[PDB]
Formats: sequence, structure tokens, C-alpha cells
Amino acid sequence: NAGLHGNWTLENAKARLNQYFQKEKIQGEYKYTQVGPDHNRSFIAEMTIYIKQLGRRIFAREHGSNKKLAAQSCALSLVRQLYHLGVVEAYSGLT
RNA sequence: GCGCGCGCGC
RNA sequence: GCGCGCGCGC
Repeated sequence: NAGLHGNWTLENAKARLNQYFQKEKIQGEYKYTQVGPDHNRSFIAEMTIYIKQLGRRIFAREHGSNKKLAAQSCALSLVRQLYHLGVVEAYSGLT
């Protein structure tokens, strides 16, 4: 499954996104939305970034049971999009 | 190796 | 805070 998407996963996606941000001298911000009531809260994270290489912006919107997971999934979608658009290489590290 | 910073885990 | 792994710069 990650095999279809350049071996980008929840555990390596944020690092690779931040490295893209650094190389491009941009900064993306996670925008969070509360889901469920206060005693059963989970999160939407979303982010929009302009990609110089493509001349267009991309977007991700993901749910997680906590803020950390919501942000990791958001970065995962973003990074997998960049992979399939050829902006970003397949993951080369270890698994 | 230093400066700035990031990831995963505990 | 600690461990391991990285990035940009010099």
C-alpha cells in the first residue's frame, strides 16, 4: 500500500515535507478543526501549499484521533501527492 | 565540526 | 530531557 506511493508512510512523511519546505524556503501551517464534543475530540488537519515546480497549489485534509495523527496524515497525503507528480522521489531510507 | 532547524521513539 | 536518524547553511 505504501508500496504504491513511493514508500511514504505516516512515520517518514513529516520529515520529508519539512525538508521540501526548507529547500523551497516556504513554510506551511497545519490548520486544525475540532471534531466530536470535548469529551470525545478528534481532529481535522488541512494544509495548502503552492508548488513552484508545477505552478499550482496542492491541498490535503485528513482526520486523526489526536492532533499529531491528523497532522501526520495530512503531511502523508501531501508528500504522496508530490511523489506521484514527480516533485519528490520515492523514499530511500530504511523500513 | 559549528550555526539554525526537523523526524521517529522512549 | 535522552537515543537513533536527517535537512539547509558555513
